[PDB]
Amino acid sequence: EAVDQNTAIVGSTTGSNYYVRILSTIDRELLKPNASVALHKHSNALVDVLPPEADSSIMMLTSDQKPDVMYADIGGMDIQKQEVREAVELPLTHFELYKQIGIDPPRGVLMYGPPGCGKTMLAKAVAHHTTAAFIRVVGSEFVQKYLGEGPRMVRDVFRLAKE
Amino acid sequence: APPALWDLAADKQTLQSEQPLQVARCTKIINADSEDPKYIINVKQFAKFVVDLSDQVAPTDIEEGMRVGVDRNKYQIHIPLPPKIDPTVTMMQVEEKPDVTYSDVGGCKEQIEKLREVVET
Amino acid sequence: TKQYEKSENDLKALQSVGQIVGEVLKQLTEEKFIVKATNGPRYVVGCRRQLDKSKLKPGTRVALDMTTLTIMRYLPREVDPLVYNMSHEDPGNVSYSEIGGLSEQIRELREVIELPLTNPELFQRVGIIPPKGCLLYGPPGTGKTLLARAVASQLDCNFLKVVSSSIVDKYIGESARLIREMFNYARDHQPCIIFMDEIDAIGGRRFSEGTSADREIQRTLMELLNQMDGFDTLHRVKMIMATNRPDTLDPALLRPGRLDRKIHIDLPNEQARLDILKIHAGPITKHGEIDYEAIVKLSDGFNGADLRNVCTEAGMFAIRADHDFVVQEDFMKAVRKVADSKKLESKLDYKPV
Amino acid sequence: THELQAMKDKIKENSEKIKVNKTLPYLVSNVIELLDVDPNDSQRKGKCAVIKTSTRQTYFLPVIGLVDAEKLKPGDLVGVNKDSYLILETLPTEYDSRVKAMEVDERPTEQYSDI
Repeated sequence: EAVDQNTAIVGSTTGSNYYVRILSTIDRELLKPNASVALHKHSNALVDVLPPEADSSIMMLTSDQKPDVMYADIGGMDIQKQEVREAVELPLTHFELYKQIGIDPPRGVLMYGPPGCGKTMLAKAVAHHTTAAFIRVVGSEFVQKYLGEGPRMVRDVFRLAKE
Repeated sequence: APPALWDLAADKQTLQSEQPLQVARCTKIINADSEDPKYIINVKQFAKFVVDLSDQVAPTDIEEGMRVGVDRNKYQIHIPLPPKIDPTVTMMQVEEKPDVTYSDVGGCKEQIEKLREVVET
Repeated sequence: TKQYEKSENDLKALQSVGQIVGEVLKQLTEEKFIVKATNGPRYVVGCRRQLDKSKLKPGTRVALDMTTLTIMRYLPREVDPLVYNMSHEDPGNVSYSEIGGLSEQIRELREVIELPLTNPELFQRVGIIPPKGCLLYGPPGTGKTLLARAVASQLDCNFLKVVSSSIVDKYIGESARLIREMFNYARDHQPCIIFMDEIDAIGGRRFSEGTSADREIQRTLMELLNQMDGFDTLHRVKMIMATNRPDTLDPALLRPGRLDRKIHIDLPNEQARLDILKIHAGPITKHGEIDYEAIVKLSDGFNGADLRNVCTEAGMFAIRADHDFVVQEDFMKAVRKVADSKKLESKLDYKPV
Repeated sequence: THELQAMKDKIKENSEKIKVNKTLPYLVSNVIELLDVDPNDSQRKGKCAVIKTSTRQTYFLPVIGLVDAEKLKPGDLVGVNKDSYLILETLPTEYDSRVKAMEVDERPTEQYSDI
């Protein structure tokens, strides 16, 4: 956080928060509440943040290989697809239709019930429907030997989602 | 404090004696021995250290699984430390001071007699 | 003569301090690269002029300088334990088909495991996929390990052996990346084969929720599935797991996919007892005129080593008789006695389906 | 033909320079043997093996120097001096403490005749 002028506190990659005098050039726009900023070796000086961002390790996508499953199986109903059509592509990118009716669409999707499998079929099937960046990580993927890197990884994962 | 005056005033000889043994960090366990001079030792820093021992300690006093001192510069063995153990668990285990003498018995003879000769006798 | 001074000049090269390895992430610009050491700190540092374009990479392990932290030369990897998994060997071919049973189970992993390497075209032309996993449980008899074990090195000199002792690791066990490391070097061998033995320990069930040790068991399972769920070699690699009873698999591993094939063992038959006999003869020999049917018939439903023990137990009675061979009358004595003693210990052969 | 004894003195004199480098084999480094050649970019050829350190850091050093690659398959326990990262000798045997030897028993005071 930015505590006052000419100086601010920055957590080190090792996890220890450092209180450092900021550089006199840019004190404001690239500061941001939470960001990854480069520091000097000995002095840990605040100079420049990321663009943002360089993102993080691991990877994304990989679901574009094709083919998986065609959505035409439920195409005969049209009672099921109408609720799906409103819950998939319109929540993806649409703007003026929301503020009008005033309903705020939720981001929540929770899948329970296996067996059977389901799931990833409709995942790569959405890849046929629409094209977007898919972040795929196991729940244990961010478990490491230190607890200082953990909060940064899940932050770097969710900060590219809003970006 | 008057008891704390001379108590705190003893740091002049302390800092003189603080320079030796200052490097004893940390307690380290050894592993095996291929030859007499050199032994492999492991420390709580997770880093294992092969080293020889100083001329002040005989090699025969180093046994497998013995925590010994160290000189962080030279890594050599300094002084052995007998306790390897244990974190906590002692304070409830250790019992001291007496109470409840033999005069509190309620008249049982043969019972308390044959269990007295198993330990006290 | 002068080769000693050459080694002395090599000691002058030994005076150079070793650099520190690291994992790159990405790049902000050509002058700013983001590297992360194995210890976990990240460093944005400059680079020197001697490197090449192959240094950049999409997050490949590199070494960092001890001062500028610049990358000199990238080392691919390092592994201490790998060599201990390189040395596993099993015979057959013949010694696999000599186990005497079950006859169709020898005909199973023959074409399932060994065949994909010699004739991969047979599966891809017809369009049928080979199984990516199998499960061998027991012990209704023997052969849970051997059935998959002999075909393991029969595919090629390629094999990688996994012991359940390496999964538990230590407090805050880092073997999560070692399960990735062990499978990473399992892909160094092609086509790869994966074993898992005695999963009734490391296969901890989440039915009744226990201490977090059951959770880290699932995390080690996540490291198993992830790399085998690729995005990488999948149909080419054959994974094998083994258990005492398959109630520990949970609905995930009980399902096919991860654990596909389930195979048990049955008992031999008459006149087939003479078949499995010939391969159990081996080193132990006996009198010229004999009939082995009395030997093996008295022991029914026994391990192949148990019958092998009966042959040695009858052979260790020979040294008490100070003769090389023994008549079959004293044989049946030592055969029947020891065999009936094993049957009282045969309890708990009932296994859940 | 007598020049062999002349060079034998300078190798023992330089082996004494190895002695001060052999005291002491200060730390344990897990060994991984590797053989790779790097084209430049004149030609630099040599055998270099990636080394570990039990401190959880990993380093990179040329093949030892002294004891050659004849021993062994990638090991551990070897001694190496401070930050110089040179391994003088490959030291056995395995590890660790009570794991190596569970219990040391010479012989019991009783014999099989006691039953």
